Amino acid sequence: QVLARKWRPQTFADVVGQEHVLTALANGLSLGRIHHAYLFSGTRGVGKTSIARLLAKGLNCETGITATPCGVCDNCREIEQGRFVDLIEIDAASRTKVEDTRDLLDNVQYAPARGRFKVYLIDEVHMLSRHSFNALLKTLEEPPEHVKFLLATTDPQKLPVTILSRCLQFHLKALDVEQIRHQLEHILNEEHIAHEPRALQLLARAAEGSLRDALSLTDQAIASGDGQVSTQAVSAMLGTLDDDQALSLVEAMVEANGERVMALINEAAARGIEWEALLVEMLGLLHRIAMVQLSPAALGNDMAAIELRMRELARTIPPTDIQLYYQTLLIGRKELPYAPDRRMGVEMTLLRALAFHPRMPLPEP
Amino acid sequence: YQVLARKWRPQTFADVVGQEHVLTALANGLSLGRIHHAYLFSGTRGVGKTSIARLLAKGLNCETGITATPCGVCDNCREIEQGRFVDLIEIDAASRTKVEDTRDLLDNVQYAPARGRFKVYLIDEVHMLSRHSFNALLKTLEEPPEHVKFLLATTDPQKLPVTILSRCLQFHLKALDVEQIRHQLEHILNEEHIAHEPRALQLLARAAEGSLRDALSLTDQAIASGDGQVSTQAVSAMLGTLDDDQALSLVEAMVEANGERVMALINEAAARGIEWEALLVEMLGLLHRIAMVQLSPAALGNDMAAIELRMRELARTIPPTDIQLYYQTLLIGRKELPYAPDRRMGVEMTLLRALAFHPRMPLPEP
Amino acid sequence: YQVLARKWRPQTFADVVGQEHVLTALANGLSLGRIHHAYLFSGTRGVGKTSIARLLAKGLNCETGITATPCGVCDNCREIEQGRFVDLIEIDAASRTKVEDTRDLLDNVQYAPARGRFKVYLIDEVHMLSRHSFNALLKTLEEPPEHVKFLLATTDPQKLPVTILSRCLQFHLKALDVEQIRHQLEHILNEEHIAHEPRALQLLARAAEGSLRDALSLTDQAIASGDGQVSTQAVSAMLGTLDDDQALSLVEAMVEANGERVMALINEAAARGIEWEALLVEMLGLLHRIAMVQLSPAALGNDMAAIELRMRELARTIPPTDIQLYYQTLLIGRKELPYAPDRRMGVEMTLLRALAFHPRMPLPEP
Amino acid sequence: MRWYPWLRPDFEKLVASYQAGRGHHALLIQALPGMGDDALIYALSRYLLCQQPQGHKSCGHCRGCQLMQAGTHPDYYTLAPEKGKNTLGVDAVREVTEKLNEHARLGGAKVVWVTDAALLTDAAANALLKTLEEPPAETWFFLATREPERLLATLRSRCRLHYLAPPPEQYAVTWLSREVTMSQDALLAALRLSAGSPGAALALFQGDNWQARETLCQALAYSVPSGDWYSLLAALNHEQAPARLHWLATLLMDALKRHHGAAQVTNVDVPGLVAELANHLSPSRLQAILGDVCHIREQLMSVTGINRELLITDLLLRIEHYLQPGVVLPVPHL
Amino acid sequence: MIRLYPEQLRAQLNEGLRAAYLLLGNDPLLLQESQDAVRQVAAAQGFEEHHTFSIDPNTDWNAIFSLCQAMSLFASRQTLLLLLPENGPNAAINEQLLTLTGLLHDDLLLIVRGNKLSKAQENAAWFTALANRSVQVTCQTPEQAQLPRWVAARAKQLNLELDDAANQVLCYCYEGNLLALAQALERLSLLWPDGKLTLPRVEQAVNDAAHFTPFHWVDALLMGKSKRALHILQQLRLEGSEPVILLRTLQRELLLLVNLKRQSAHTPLRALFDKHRVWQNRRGMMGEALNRLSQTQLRQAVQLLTRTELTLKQDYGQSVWAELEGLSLLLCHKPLAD
Ligand SMILES: [Zn+2]
Ligand SMILES: [Zn+2]
Ligand SMILES: [Zn+2]
Ligand SMILES: [Zn+2]
Repeated sequence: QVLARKWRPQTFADVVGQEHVLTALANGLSLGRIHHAYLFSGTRGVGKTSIARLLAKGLNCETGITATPCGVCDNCREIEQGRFVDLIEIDAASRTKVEDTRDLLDNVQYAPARGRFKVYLIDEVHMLSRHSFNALLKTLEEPPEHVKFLLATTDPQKLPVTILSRCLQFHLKALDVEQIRHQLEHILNEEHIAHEPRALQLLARAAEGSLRDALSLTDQAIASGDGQVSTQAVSAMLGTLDDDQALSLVEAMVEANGERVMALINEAAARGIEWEALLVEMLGLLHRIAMVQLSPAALGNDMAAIELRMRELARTIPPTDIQLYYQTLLIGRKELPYAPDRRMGVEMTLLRALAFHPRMPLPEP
Repeated sequence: YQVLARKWRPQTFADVVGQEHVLTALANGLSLGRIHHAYLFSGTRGVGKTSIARLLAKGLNCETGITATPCGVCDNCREIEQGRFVDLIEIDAASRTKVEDTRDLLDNVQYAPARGRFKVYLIDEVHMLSRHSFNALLKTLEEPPEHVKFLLATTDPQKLPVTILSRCLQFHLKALDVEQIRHQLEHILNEEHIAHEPRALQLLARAAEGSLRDALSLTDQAIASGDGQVSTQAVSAMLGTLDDDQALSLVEAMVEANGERVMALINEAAARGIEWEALLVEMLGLLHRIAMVQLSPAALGNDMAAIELRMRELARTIPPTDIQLYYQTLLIGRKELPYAPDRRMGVEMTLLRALAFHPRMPLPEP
Repeated sequence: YQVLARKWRPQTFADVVGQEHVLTALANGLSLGRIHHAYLFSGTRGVGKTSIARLLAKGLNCETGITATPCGVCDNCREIEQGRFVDLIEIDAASRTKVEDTRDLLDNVQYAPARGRFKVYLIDEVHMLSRHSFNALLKTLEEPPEHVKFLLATTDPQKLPVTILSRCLQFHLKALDVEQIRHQLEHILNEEHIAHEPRALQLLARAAEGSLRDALSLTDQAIASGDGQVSTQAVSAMLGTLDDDQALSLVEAMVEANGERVMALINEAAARGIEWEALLVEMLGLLHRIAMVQLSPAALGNDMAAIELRMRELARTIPPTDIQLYYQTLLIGRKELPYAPDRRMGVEMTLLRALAFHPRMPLPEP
Repeated sequence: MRWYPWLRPDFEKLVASYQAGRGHHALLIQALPGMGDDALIYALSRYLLCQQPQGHKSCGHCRGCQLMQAGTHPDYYTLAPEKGKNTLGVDAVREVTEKLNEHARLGGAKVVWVTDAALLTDAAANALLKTLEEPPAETWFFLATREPERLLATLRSRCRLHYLAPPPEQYAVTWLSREVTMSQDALLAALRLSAGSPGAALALFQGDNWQARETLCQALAYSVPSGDWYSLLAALNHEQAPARLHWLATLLMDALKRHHGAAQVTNVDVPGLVAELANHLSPSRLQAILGDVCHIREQLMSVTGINRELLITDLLLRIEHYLQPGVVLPVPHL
Repeated sequence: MIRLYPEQLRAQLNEGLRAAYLLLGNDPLLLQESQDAVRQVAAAQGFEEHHTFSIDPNTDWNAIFSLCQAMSLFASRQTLLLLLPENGPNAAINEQLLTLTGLLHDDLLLIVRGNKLSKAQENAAWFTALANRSVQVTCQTPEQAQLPRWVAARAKQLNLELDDAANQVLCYCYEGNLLALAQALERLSLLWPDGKLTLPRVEQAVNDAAHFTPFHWVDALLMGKSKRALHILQQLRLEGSEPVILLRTLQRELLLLVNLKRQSAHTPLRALFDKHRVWQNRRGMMGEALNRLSQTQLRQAVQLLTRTELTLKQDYGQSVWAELEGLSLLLCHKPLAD
């Protein structure tokens, strides 16, 4: 078992972060209001097709049409496995389909073999070849009772208004970092697998809003490192320094050490750091600090390693200033690719925070 | 079985909203028979460019004659409103896998119309046509047959060469006003006998930006997730945008300068899955309304009444100077947002700044 | 059945608008039998280049004789006007789809006309002819048959070589004065008994850049959208307007401090569908000029006239420090604009900032 | 395509794993331009494509070695981007995926190489992944990219990232003294002006570039003490304007660093310059100039066709106004 | 080598067509007319084939030989036109020309054309070779003193009574564009069939025609009052003049002022103008400009021109005209640091 497959949500109960979009489908199934076609939008990665399945699962089930599909019946097992007679799946991105959309949409008006509905899950509907496309519109304005359409697309804009108006389309949003972090944790706790705090952070942030990938990365961390989701392993796949460099840089910067700031930048450079990644860490550090200055409990989980240093800055540097550094660096990140070289970009910035330093570098003849 | 986006899909030129002068224009020509071989419809996506193009072809081929008032029953009218018509060739120049790209479908042009009077060619966003099939359109426009007519659409009229613009009767479809969509949504909901809260409609009216198609689509989601009611608590949540009280307390937290409360509202807010960008926006507008009210106490909107006592309090107690700073801090913070290490963080930092630079009391130091 | 642009095609030299010294020259030459082998007409796309060439071809061929005053009745005149005369051979190097291209048509140049005194070749955008055929025209001009005339016309005279410029008599056509076009629009409508508001014709005269041909088609469109009338509203439905613009009356209202008026102006402006950022440009471009009239009074412009007194009043009654202050406040508000929750909101708040940080009469607080 | 000396220590452990089994079927090498990124991939594949290897290298005779010296081989697959376009296709990938799905023609190992993975289509990324998930027994892969972050996190997780680090300066300079005779002082400058890449350093000299660079420092040395910065116009106004502006920037940086007492300097070539510069220009003035030079260099590279002359004349004259007492220099935006 | 003026050609051409005709000068009209006069006389003979080959310092010896083969293997009367380089023939060219010069004979008329050759370039083997067989026609734009004289000559043959003041008016407008002065005379003849081109008449038609050179904008923009420059600028959108072409006309004269104002105490204004080779009356006007524009004004005007230059190339359609108005205003009034 790999935690990518083993955690495919089986009920809306265990889906993560799409709150409304499920409140509308759970209510839809509960009361009995199921429309001719559902259009799911959102970027690749988000539960589009996953939540699509769970819909058909709540429709075909032997315990009735409920938002709570039994996970054991003969229908559910076959739905989740991805091998159901009535849940026909068509991927519009593939060039080698057996009987292309036109032939699978030919049988539309025919009865459902096992179940109340003959559901059609089409992924990337905007990629469909034209002659089959209109075939849907013959059915959409006058579709049989036994048929249902589950549509998915990375881009709605490439779907003609003829279809976007006949469907009840739902937009699935990305997930915040912490939202993914929190789920990963929960899975690793219940699964009894060794994990660290900074790891789950690095893992979540790496998966950009997709729990799907989040887990697939978590699985390669388990294979690459020890059977332990450790910071060492995680930053081994991704490529984070795994060093206190971002912090010491901040510490130097704020004392107006230049010599050491430029020094650190150099050593840093020698280990092939991703300059933007470095700036991001610094911004994140500058942020927690300001949080600590507001409510002293803000220093988190694996950040216990810094605690002392972090807090020392909190009590010694003016918040007014802490904002100033943050700002100056943020800006730096925007102009970063404007710079002739990414490193000189980083030097441009940090030297900048050193000068526009209260009680720092001054001019002369 | 009906989602408003389809049940109210304009059938007549009268049913369309607010773009009077482009409807009037097409009314004349469909009466006087002044048909141009090429009609260019420009404007943002969401505005009825394709939609209004249909009601033209719906009066061009209609069996009742070339009409500005098509009959919704004749076989031609029904088939047009359903996307499928023998002669109405709808080409999307933004698609990558068409059966035969525009150059192929334009090869036929010289051919006769099988059912309708005209062989209409609805093309969405022609400025994205392959340079190959673009010249084909040129060659057909310079000298087009009497039976063929074009209905061009575009999101950016400037990416179209002057050689084409000069050959079409151009029409700019403006984006509808907020309270022009709001007013529409209220009316439609009033006629469907569906409950609603006015501050929910404004959010839906803003949600779609001048795109009535989208407003309806947006209103159908809201219905499905609020179980029969278009309530602020069902809507505010789709957009991930705070109820004007959630948002209003944040603003108050900030102005009283109590930090814990702010981060607490932000955490409690994260729990219900916000759209961090939005939490900034609502706060800006809220700050905006308070600024107006200090000028003309009559400024507050109608559904604002729930928070009217609080909005009004800040208004008289907080110096406009200060209110300008909070609005600036929060905006600048919006500029930053994509560069912040994390969206949720950009928002926290933008706020911790307002706190550190608070005018009446700020974060202290030794 | 009649579109103004088509209905007012000039039928004689006598009625083309304002290109006097071109017309006289041609008309005198037409009376003294002095006609050169080839004439080049230049000017921006819009002026009547091709149109004057017609009347000259029309002059050289009228069955009455060679005249500066062709009767619009004989068959030659009627056909040349409809552009279907045997001998008025018209090419347009601009397109890529001509049946038989210039080279072929120019081949038979030495063939006497089938009708009328001269065989006139009218070629539009000669600077666009392919080199293959251009040289064909070059050879013909070196030794042109006395029965042929070349009426060439171009948008870009520079692009032509001396070889050709030295073998034609160039005639440049100046674009028309705005107050020249308006007077002509005013007249056409009157003779047509078509209703119109004085502001409306200006919003059109401005629109058509220097050319009547365009003004007419713009007005034809205006009619169809205003359904019969030519009202500022239907005309402002397509062409962005200036009377509704508080651009200077907003600044006045600003430095005068009566937010009441300042907002009333903005709502007014809003009802007209303004491009919010342009308004901030007009204000920033005005405040900058008022800054200039304070260091040198020679800062009053080619159309500053109506305004003159209004600007001149500000230039003396407003401190330069304060002018800088307002220039800055609007400058900042321009940058913040696209990030505001709503573009109108930005403007409204930007002014509220000027209003909050005003030198005299700033907002009060208890 | 020339085997450099610093490529050895890395090449050692990379075969040391292909001999003991520890070999990773997917390898992503990150390295600066001209660091021999080229030669390391190729040198590694020749070891795995040998029928009768002699220990650490091949024999030269065997079918592999021969068809290898002949380039054309049934197990070597070069995945260069589509000729003409600046990206790679989802097609090329699929056709090499299934190409490996069948037995190796010479009965042994199969190898794949990418020019730069950061240049492929997003769809091309995913299309590649599934194969690394279903690894055809005893096959080998070699990714390569200057920037591994601009690569899909899910993809860079399947491969083993290996940092091809620039060799110690003393070694890089000696190696360089051989390829071109120039003062070591210059040699080091080139090296530093290449982030340590000896290959790029070397290439810095091969045009008349260096001479063009010497022209710049002479002009600068006149202007710095004189104030007439507009004299650089001749030195900068040229098609090579951006590469030159960058040069002028490194000198600016250095002077800035010296104000903070930073030991390291890129332009060791002319310490006398960075000194005087830093002497006549406050750390603020320097900041100011550094930026305009920076943003202006970019408009030259990015915007389709501005006046190289006007822009620069403007940069120049503008630099001189920053130098005048009382002027309020600029601050970054957004 | 009968050295002669453009007017003298038609008479000589009557006696007998020579071996080679070199048309050396800068006037577009003069060169063309002389060229046309030669050929018109040749095609009358039997000169069917006509050729033109342009010599560059970049052209291959292989191109020279390839050409020779073309000319030498052709059996009948033909013509060849050598287009000399913009700078003039270099050390290498003198040879390639020399090789060509040995390709002549009665049935191969050579015509060379370029600007005036330097007394040095005139000693060159190729030139001295034709020096007994050929004719040289000096096509040079008539100098300030004879521009009026040329207009009077050209006008008199068009059967025109062109008054002296009028003549000057025509000269001060279109100064140097002989093609224009000729068209103008011909147009002016249609206007007044009369023939009598008096100052009042000519003045009215010249001003009425309203063609303004983008230079008149600058010429006005040189610290001359803005009214007329703003007028000309808004009258330059009525002749169909692109913005971009205006910016590079302003730039050229603006950067020129920058360098000159910079050289005060470097060299007295006098010699500097010669050095820059544009001082052609513009001198008093250029200096009048230099005298009231401060080192700093000149600078500010350079930033504006730059923004505009980018604004026009970054949004590629941001109504630069506005800025051109604003720019024309800076060159007349003292600016601030805002
Ligand atoms: Zn079940
Ligand atoms: Zn009908
Ligand atoms: Zn007649
Ligand atoms: Zn071997």
